[PDB]
Amino acid sequence: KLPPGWEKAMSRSSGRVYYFNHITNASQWERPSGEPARVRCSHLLVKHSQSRRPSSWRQEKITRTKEEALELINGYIQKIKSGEEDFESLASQFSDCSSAKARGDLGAFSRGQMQKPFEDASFALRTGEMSGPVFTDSGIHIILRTE
Ligand SMILES: Cc1noc(C)c1CO
Repeated sequence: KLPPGWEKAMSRSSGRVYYFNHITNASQWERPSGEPARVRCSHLLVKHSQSRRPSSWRQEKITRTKEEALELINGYIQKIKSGEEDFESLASQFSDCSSAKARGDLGAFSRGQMQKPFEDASFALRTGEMSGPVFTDSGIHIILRTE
């Protein structure tokens, strides 16, 4: 009925239908319409104390909980979607990845090279589309597919 990984859902506050992708954790009101060898993505990573390496250029010892990191991620998603902030601006300032200095850009990549939840979300995103929170051993990501 719908593109890969989409399902209908119902808003608990408005009762209106919306669409949720269980691979990207994206959600949207409008019905989704609709794979390449390679995709190009940017990301904003928020690490937590159970990240594989709980350190980054922002903090020598990263101590925030997983729950706290998800709250930060959710707040960045809100500001990106409202247009108060740009994805790139937030990634440059607050991503716990070395790619922050490149506005979050990771370049292009194939299947097999990235951690699996990140890879699957990246390839299920359409060009220009942004993920919801994506969980990996590194932490929690917001992913933007650019190509
Ligand atoms: C937008 C934006 N994203 O990253 C940087 C750096 C800028 C400019 O303020």
